[PDB]
Amino acid sequence: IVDTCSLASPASVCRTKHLHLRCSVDFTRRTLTGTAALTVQSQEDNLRSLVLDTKDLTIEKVVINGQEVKYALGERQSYKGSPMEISLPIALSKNQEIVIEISFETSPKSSALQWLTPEQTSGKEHPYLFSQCQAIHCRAILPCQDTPSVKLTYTAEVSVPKELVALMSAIRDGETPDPEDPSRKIYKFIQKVPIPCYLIALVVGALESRQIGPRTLVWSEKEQVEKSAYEFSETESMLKIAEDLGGPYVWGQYDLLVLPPSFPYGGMENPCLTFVTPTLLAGDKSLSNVIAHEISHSWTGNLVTNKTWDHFWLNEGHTVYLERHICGRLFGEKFRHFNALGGWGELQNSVKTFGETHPFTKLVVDLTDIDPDVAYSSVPYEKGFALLFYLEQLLGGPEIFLGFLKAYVEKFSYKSITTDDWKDFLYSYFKDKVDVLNQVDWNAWLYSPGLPPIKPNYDMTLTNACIALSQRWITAKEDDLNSFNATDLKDLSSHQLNEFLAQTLQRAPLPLGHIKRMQEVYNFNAINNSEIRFRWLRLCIQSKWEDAIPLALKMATEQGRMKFTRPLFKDLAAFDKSHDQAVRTYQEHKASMHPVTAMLVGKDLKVD
Ligand SMILES: O=C(O)C1CCN(CCOc2ccc3[nH]ccc3c2)CC1
Ligand SMILES: [Yb+3]
Ligand SMILES: [Zn+2]
Repeated sequence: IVDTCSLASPASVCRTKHLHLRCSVDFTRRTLTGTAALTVQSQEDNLRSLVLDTKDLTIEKVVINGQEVKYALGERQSYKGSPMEISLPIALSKNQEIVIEISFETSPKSSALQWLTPEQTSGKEHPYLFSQCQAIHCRAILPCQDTPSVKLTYTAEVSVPKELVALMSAIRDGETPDPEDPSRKIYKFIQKVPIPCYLIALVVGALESRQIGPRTLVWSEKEQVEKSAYEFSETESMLKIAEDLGGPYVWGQYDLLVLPPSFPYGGMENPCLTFVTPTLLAGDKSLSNVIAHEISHSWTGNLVTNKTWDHFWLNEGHTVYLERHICGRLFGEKFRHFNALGGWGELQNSVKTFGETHPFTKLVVDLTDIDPDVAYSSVPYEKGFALLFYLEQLLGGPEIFLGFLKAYVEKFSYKSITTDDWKDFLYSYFKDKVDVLNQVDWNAWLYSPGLPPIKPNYDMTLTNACIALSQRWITAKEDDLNSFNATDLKDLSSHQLNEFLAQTLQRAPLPLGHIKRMQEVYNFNAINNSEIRFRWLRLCIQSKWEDAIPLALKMATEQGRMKFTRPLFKDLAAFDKSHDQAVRTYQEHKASMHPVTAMLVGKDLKVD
């Protein structure tokens, strides 16, 4: 089984066992410079060369056995970067290991990295750097077999200006002054658990920490520490539930890092150090499902890993399934059903947007010649979850299916697997229920586009009030608008308010007068909850409310979570009155945006 996103030698040829990274972070040049020493095991007899992924990397030299060796960089292959073939000085027998030390430098335009000026930070005095390797950006940091089919341990020494702090997806292993430069510090790191290289992460900035649990510190700039400690105070209780469901947490520490606003995702499950968007800081812990999600990846994703990106649903579907169980344990089974039903709504939205026959609406996708960043959507999350929730209901309930989940994590821990491996184990675990399993339309679920062939059963208790209010608004005529008022919202949680808006957004546009009334009576303009504000602004823009233009533009640009920034820009571009402003704002902000976000927004806008 071939990873069509990687140009490196496959796991069947050789396997990286370990990376020792020794580098220096240069904020003046916006480069990372150093050596990556790869311990590689031959899987073949008489192995004489091998190939590594690179992207925008400057290679100085490659050293084996203390001597320089021949290598060559192939022609760049778009988003895949350039393959690097290395000639081994002596042929290797099967299972023989050697160390290959590559001296390299990154480009300032590394798609893995965002370099922030002091003014793009909270403190305004120091610069800031962060990485994001998933799916295939590790190659834009260092030469590697950039495929999740290979797992390696790592150690790193990172030299940074002494007033700044380095963190990695690893256990902190001490700090010292840089022996070769008084103005610099070296931070050391150890990751003892084998990981796919997409989980390598690095932050450098003016970071402070606060403890919030027996194995959790929150890290951020000083201005955000207090708020973050409170927002994420459920972390330990969630880790406890996660361990009950998934087995031992094997990674030692579970720290959180709250990034600056340009961070492109809700979170990223970097082992030992989850990265999260500051757009989670609602002030009431209401967006903590994102933390439950990142915690869950400690089992589904980081222990059991997708062998190629075609099988990404394995990572995300199971993680959302565990995420919803954590939240269901904390807040009740009716709440789990409410979230599950909301997720089905998001799947409807994704399918409608792509088109019901689009290949990216397939559960298992074929990424040959497709940039994974372009293919990325809610489909693998929600169609994946829908499959598992359907299977749960078919096979006798949540207690039974959780038994399978834990056994699946156990079976495939430290490994990389395909959808077939998963299905084979499902059939093994439930061998006494194979007749029921054979009733599943596997070909439809796994390989067909569109909505799943069957929708699960959802408890409606919490959803009813949201649908009822949304329907009141949708069917209202002008002479009904007077009946609405602030008391409509009195018994709705923030989650229900969000769902009301999601329900209403699906029927957008509404009449402009309706939207004006909704602001008049509910004052959604005052809500800072990022999810609620996002849906409200989309509703306003799609319903042609000019007053909403500056609000939408401000939210699109003052944070950069792609979930929010991409649809806000797209809506603003689709609205005749804001179209020119949207394009102009993008052009102006482009240079200081995250490189992946810049790329996708440009594509969305048909710009450049
Ligand atoms: O799921 C999470 O925890 C979030 C969202 C997804 N994340 C980064 C997404 O990047 C990827 C990774 C893998 C992918 N396969 C296809 C598209 C694609 C995009 C990390 C944080
Ligand atoms: Yb009427
Ligand atoms: Zn995830």
